[PDB]
Amino acid sequence: INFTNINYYKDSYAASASRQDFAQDPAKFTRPVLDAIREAAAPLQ
Amino acid sequence: GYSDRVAQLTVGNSTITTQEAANIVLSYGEWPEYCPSTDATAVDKPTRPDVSVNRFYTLSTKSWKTESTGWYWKFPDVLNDTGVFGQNAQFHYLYRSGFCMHVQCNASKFHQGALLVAAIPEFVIAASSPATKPNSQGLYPDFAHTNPGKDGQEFRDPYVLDAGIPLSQALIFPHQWINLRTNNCATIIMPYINALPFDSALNHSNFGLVVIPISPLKYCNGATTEVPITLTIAPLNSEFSGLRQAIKQ
Amino acid sequence: GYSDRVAQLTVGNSTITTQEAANIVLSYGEWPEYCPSTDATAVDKPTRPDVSVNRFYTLSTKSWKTESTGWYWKFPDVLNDTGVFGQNAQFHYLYRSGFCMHVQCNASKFHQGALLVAAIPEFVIAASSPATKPNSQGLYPDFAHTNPGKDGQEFRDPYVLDAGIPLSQALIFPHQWINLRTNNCATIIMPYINALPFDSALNHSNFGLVVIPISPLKYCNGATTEVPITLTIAPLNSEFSGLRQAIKQ
Amino acid sequence: GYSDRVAQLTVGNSTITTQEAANIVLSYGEWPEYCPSTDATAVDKPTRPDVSVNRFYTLSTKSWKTESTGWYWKFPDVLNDTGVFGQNAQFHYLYRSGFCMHVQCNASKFHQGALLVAAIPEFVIAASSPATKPNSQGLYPDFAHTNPGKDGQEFRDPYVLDAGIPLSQALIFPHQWINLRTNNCATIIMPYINALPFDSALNHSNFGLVVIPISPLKYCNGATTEVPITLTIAPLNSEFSGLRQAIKQ
Amino acid sequence: PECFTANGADYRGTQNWTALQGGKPCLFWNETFQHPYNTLKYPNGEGGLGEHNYCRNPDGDVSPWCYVAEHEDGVYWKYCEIPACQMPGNLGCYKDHGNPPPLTGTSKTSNKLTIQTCISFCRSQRFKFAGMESGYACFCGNNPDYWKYGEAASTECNSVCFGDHTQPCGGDGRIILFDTLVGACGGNYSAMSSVVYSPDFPDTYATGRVCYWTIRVPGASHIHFSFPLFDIRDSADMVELLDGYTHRVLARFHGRSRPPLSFNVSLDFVILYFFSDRINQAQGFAVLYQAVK
Amino acid sequence: VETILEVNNTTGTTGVSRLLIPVRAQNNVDQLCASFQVDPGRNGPWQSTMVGQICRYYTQWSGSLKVTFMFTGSFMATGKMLIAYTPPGSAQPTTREAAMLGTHIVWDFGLQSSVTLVIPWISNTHFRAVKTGGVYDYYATGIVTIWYQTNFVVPPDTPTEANIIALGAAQKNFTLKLCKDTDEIQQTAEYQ
Amino acid sequence: SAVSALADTTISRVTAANTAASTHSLGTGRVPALQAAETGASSNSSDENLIETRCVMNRNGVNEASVEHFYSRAGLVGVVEVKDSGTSLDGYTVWPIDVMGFVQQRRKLELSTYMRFDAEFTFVSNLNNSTTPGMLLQYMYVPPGAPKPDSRKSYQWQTATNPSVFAKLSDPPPQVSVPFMSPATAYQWFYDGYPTFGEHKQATNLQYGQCPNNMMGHFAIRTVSESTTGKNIHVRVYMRIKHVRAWVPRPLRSQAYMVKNYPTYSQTITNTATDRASITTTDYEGGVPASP
Ligand SMILES: CCCCCCCCCCCCCCCCCC(=O)O
Ligand SMILES: CCCCCCCCCCCCCC(=O)O
Ligand SMILES: *[C@@H]1O[C@H](CO)[C@@H](O)[C@H](O)[C@H]1NC(C)=O
Ligand SMILES: *[C@@H]1O[C@H](CO)[C@@H](O)[C@H](O)[C@H]1NC(C)=O
Repeated sequence: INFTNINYYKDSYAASASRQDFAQDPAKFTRPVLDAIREAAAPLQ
Repeated sequence: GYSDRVAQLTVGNSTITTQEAANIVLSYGEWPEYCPSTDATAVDKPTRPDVSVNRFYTLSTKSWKTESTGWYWKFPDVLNDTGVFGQNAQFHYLYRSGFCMHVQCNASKFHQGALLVAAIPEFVIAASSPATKPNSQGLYPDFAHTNPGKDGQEFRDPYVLDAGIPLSQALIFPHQWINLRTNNCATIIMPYINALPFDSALNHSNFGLVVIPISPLKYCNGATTEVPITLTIAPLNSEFSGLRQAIKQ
Repeated sequence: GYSDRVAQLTVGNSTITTQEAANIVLSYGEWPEYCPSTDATAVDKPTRPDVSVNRFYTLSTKSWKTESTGWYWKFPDVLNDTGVFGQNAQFHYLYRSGFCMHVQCNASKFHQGALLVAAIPEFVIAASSPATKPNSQGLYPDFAHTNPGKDGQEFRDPYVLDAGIPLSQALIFPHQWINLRTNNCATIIMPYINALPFDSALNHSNFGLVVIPISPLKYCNGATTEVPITLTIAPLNSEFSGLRQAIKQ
Repeated sequence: GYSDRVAQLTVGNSTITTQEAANIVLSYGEWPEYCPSTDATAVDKPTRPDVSVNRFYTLSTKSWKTESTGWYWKFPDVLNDTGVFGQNAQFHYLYRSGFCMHVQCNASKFHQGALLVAAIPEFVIAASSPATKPNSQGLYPDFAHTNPGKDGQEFRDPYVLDAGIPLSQALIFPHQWINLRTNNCATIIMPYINALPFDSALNHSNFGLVVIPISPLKYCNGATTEVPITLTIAPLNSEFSGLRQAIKQ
Repeated sequence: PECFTANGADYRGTQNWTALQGGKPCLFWNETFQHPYNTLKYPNGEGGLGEHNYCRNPDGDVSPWCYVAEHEDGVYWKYCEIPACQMPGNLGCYKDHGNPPPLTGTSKTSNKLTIQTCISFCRSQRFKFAGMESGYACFCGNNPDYWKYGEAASTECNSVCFGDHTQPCGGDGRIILFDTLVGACGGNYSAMSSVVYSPDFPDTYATGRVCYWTIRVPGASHIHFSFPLFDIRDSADMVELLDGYTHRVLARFHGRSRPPLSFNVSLDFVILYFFSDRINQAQGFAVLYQAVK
Repeated sequence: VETILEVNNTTGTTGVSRLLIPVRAQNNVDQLCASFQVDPGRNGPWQSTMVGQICRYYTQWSGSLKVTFMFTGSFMATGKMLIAYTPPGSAQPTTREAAMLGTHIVWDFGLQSSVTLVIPWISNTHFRAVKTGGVYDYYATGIVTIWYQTNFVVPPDTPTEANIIALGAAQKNFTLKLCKDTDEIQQTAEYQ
Repeated sequence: SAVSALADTTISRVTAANTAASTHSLGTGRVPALQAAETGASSNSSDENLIETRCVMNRNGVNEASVEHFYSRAGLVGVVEVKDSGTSLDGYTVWPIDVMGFVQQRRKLELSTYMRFDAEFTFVSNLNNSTTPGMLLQYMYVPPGAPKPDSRKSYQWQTATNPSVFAKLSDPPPQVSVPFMSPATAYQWFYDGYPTFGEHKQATNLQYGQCPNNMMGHFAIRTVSESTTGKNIHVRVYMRIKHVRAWVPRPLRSQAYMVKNYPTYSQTITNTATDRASITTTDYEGGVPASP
């Protein structure tokens, strides 16, 4: 029985940390290329 | 499922042909876009001089030598006095634009070397100074180093990017290598990155454009000594608001 | 409808990458298989230590010279003292396995030469002797020539394969050329060939692995003189039966 | 609804026959199992050399005397230099296995005595020292006592198991008595117990194997004085991962 | 210099105090029968022990200690901060606070680290200083400012070396720094006074050492050769004081040839020779020369 | 994200030269090009990597690593390298014959200039402590050694010494745990 | 009702990537090992395609490496001494709000270029001897433009509009929630530009990198006193960054900082990696080899 993530103030920024939206999108840093290269393929053919 | 080595980049009346290209880095997977109505704050209608400013401007050619440290440009500053882009950048207070940075360095199959072409957002240039009082001039970089113009600026300490950050982690930025055995060009398409929808093209430089030789240019006697490095950049989706008298700096 | 020049051979924790490969010779069109119940005779349950023994063992590097005659290995003998394969080959009386022989010889586009990489089943090594009595030592090869170990043995008369058979017809065996202008590797996948389902890895050598320069290595002054030839082999479908005390020879 | 006195233990090519057996202790009611996918952490494919390593290794024979204190072995350490298990334990960084410990001590119906055969998980061996500084050598057991090898180690203080814990409560561990009037063997099947799915067979000893005479061996003049105690153990579900150069200790 | 060993197991120096200022007195050895080390279990000498409260190291610990009155929470002994017990090559115990390190150079973590394995590691790279830390870390450097974080008590560097638990190898944030000349297999000594040690001195000299130390004080008249430590108990392993220009033997020392208190020589150029057999290696020697102009 | 490993972290080597693994034409065979430990948080080549710096903000790490080696020689420079990952328990292999017994890749220089050597998650524990040294060598990851499988062969009038750039990163199964404070920059006074 | 929301409030475990079982591959054209790092893309090579892997149902929690968990930790952002003894009988101090004065918080923030976040500011105030006598303090936030106090009695402490916290030293640390206060969409730890137009030809060039979008005013602290108290109070400000949005990750700082508002490293550049003896020397002794 969990009783947390409760805001006691009318201002939304007084709430606790937003710790329920873990999203991992590494492609914008790891594969930031136009031509999607398959793993099994030689990249520069 | 592979990247074709041939590529043609047609923007405006400019066209760039490359036959040894690695790929095209789309910075952070985001194409340059015009400022949406939701993200805009300025009320004036922006000018979008599509083909007069969005085009490839070949700006600088730097001779790669064996002991060369590297060069860096600041994207708005490197075009602020060139073409119709510069005029719009001077006549308008506000500006936003992506770019298609295309670095060119061709060498024979008997040359070797590797450049690191990276586009660094908010490339704050550091000064290398001894322990001194905040009064000291050496603690802060002069304007020639913060805004090198179109000529660029030779790196003093490319190992720390002249920013106190290790060059080895500069690959966290949108980057591409020019490995002379592999490719002769590096293309980076960078969208407008800023905490603001528009910003002054004169005061604020959104991105740094570093070209650092990681593997030094080595060749044998008889090979062509002069191995140039050319920077051709093209604004993409350039907007300008706040028309007034043209301001240089 | 063609053979791709790039190839990756992943067996166990070993992986072999080649970018200039002719093809992969599947000896006699038969992949290595485990001994079926119909062809087996030994009743003990065989051990199949899949990934610990079936893996690429880089065993020998021979310097190809202009006057080099060639080298030959005996497949079980070349691995009998190496890795977990050697231990299983010593602890077990019976053994059967195919192999993936991968010979590597890279040279510049200014070098020339052609190796004949052939896998000869039951490569009985001959001795070259004058007309002598059967008492004579020269009539029969010493053990260093019959089982050269991992170092291999330099051919004395590659023209007759040190077997009395013409080298020109050695192409009847599963073979591949390393033509330096064409490829830098030769891969031969050989199934277990024997009149017996299993056999002693120590006494019997199932295959010979010949690497003979047919076209001699010629280059000009300034090219890299040392042009090595590396033998990487990988057992395939290795079984071992008859566990006992480890026997070396 | 009873335990039959006759038992045959067939593992690999080894078979153990006993005609006076109490029962077979299945340690904690858990048979040895291979590491499930849910509990595994290492990504390499483990080697499961079923019949070559999972087999009874008769390792040591200790002469039970009237004044004998007892003996202890460490299960991985006692097999780390024996058979194909030892080779896999040396060539592989990771190892997990249960075992079937079978202690054998037969004596005439005119002999008497009782052994306590217990398998102690994480049998940390203590040192018996006077009150001394932490610099003192006597405070910590030497390696011969922590890893006795295949020969085992004679207990110094079997009353406290050489661990500071009372021998009387050693029955909390999977145990069996060899009461000479009742049985001549003690079989304990121990699953792999560790806070880790795999572990180094060389560094970590998962279990101790104690054989302590609780009731001393007494007999009359004319009876066979030499009453041996033989330790035959068999790995069960042995896995090995992390292949590398063979490491002894 | 009162101690010439790494652990202080040579100290007979009349200090009955854990620290020269702000410490605890030492219990007499002829009165500490409640403890392992006393004059009853060690009748004749046997570690500098006797009828005194002086700090000693009979157990081969990392530093000279002494029994203190057990009152606090059972603490019945304490290391003695003897400032004169520093090895002649031991530059001191210094603090290590962070990433600008005391010795800027190469590092090495060894689970077999000793004082010499660290010195030998640094000497092989032409480093002047060797710094052991935390018992397993070895740091090298030519930094003349290894004291950039301040000195520390010698007792703060009393962590056992992972390869030899009788030697100090620093501690958490504490680095013990040695001059890499210690235990060298030879070397040139052009100085007024220096304590030349046996090869691999804090450890036992290796089997087969043939070492030559050049001691030439350019302008001295006599060289006072003293041996504060000669644990060279063997036969083949000998220490010879070869001459200079002539390279003639002047004094040969071995097991049953223990040296006098001062084998003075009139030559301003001496060659300290060392030999080591293939077996029977001992703790070594520690010579000390003093040039008189 | 792959970032440059500082494999040439040797005395005398300064600046960007510390990021290059020198490769040259060898006069002998089966020689060692370079070696480095694959402990991400250990003082060494992995400090220059983003993974090796974010690891230091955490106490325990887990998952496979990845070192992409890029050959930066001439197009005419050919060579084959054996890059071997030696799992824990073994020191750095003294011969290529000893190194090829571990996880290795035979890299052939060619049109594709880069090879990836995955350091597989070969560990007894689910996590390895980022701290190394002392008893924490229990969490040693291993050693990656680069060997000359064949020579570095070049035609005439071609550079005989090239550079390999190592690019270390983390695989998709990488995981960090127990956020802590890094020990990379120290401060003795408030920055004014 | 809304009891379903309170039920799903505990942090759920997101696990790492499972490893699939892989077999041997002997063929051509399939080269998952060969990459092209020039493309600027990290290698897409998987463990399954380079070695024979097993099936590892990975249950390691990746949830702690989130930007929220990495940043939602109160670190020291300011030490404000309320000097009221000796030569400085002020009893008040106006502190420029800057989070870049201390290395641990500064280096974590500079991992990102832009950060938009709310903060939980905590004030841990005490005397020099660590004691906390009941002494009324006033922590007034003075936003940019609000008049800064010039004494302990000045009118600005009336805080009719300024946020102010009155708390004794004996009270638990005052803790308040600060919103994202910035004219920009996000804070900017790196501003490659100048705040004003002009020539920027000064010998010092102090204005480079100074973005006023980050300058969020001052924290004015005073002892609520009528005269000198003779006691200096040390107020340690701790900022916990919550509701974090980070953009444009950057290399973590490698050189030691020298100043607060400028990247400025010494001429003695420290290598990112510690030096070793040789490129072929690793200090891992391992075990005794079975057969050398
Ligand atoms: C009653 C007391 C309330 C405290 C008010 C605190 C307000 C803090 C402002 C928010 C902090 C984040 C922005 C800091 C940016 C400055 C750093 C810089 O770029 O130099
Ligand atoms: C004061 C009452 C608050 C009730 C909050 C809801 C708690 C629901 C209990 C079940 C916990 C959620 C996870 C589960 O389904 O097991
Ligand atoms: C130490 O010994 C000396 C010997 O002369 C003595 O004078 C002194 O009182 C002793 N100090 C203590 C604390 O025992
Ligand atoms: C120990 O020796 C000292 C010095 O002679 C003496 O004063 C003391 O009484 C002795 N103590 C005992 C217990 O013998």
